[PDB]
Amino acid sequence: LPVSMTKTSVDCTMYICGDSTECSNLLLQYGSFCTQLNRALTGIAVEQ
Amino acid sequence: ALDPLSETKCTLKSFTVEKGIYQTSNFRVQPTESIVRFPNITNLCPFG
Ligand SMILES: *[C@@H]1O[C@H](CO)[C@@H](O[C@@H]2O[C@H](CO)[C@@H](O)[C@H](O)[C@H]2NC(C)=O)[C@H](O)[C@H]1NC(C)=O
Repeated sequence: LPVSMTKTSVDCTMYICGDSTECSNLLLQYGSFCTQLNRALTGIAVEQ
Repeated sequence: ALDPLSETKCTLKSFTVEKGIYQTSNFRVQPTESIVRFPNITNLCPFG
């Protein structure tokens, strides 16, 4: 039986915008997604 | 932007932080040489 998958983690703002301040500025309009998106992974991460 | 303990508060959006660990900040590493460069010559053109 498996036990745990690799504890992947990504930071949207990097993944979405590889250090392009213009990019992040537009994203911030989208609000709490790429907080919660980050959160669930950590929830995945810890739960591992 | 004060210091890491503060930047943590910038994430949870709480003035009080429970004991633990918190993925806080968008760390980055930097280049230090803005190198402009090229290769290794041999056969010149004889305008002689
Ligand atoms: C590339 O340019 C260099 C000159 O900067 C050529 O001169 C040297 O050739 C000798 C013998 O091959 C090497 O031991 C040297 O290392 C080369 N340059 C230096 C100072 O290290 C070189 O021949 C050219 N390309 C080749 C084929 O090596």
